Amino acid sequence: QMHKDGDVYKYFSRNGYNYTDQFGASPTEGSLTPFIHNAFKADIQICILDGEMMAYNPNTQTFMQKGTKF
DNA sequence: AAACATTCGTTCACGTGAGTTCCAGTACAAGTCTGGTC
Repeated sequence: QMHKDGDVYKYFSRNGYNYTDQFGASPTEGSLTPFIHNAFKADIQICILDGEMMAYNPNTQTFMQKGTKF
């Protein structure tokens, strides 16, 4: 689950553990935020979202199911 | 005028429906143990 306020991002797991270190707390750093920051529309500054985090292979353009690996 | 049959209000036993308490079956939620990898 992702919390967004302006340029500030925060991520939480199923049981409540912080994961912002991995996914980035600002567009300058991270593994997802620098690329998803510009996806949001002009009028949206505060947001809470819930979803799944997955691994994507661009070569085959396919989701790699995280059975137990990668 | 006397004897026998019938009828009536009473009595007991037995059966059936509704209320109450107790326990078993069911459901759901949380806890505990386990598995696999990166």
